[PDB]
Amino acid sequence: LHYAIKHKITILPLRPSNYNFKGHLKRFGQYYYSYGTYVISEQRNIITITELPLRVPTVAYIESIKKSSNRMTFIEEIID
DNA sequence: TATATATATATGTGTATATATACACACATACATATACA
Repeated sequence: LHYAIKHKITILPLRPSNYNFKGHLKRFGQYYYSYGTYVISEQRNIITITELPLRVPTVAYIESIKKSSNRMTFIEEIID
């Protein structure tokens, strides 16, 4: 690590903090992405969202999904 | 001109809340302006 400080290279990893976060993180190319968790059931046409991505407010997400009429043509009722 | 309304203001010490602007940038939503056509 002293050699790496002298010559500006990396040895030890440095990952993002997933503490208190129940989705999952993936490194694609030059950036990380954060993923939330759904749960599907075709017997009732229900998807159950159980996790949002990092630092996403809940009511802002729900009001953002209601303004896209491209998505409103496929869903009927949304309950928190 | 008279007897009679019903709404209206201001004082101190209290109880509750509202709203405009700057600054950067990744991201989302709305056309619309053409360009092959058709």
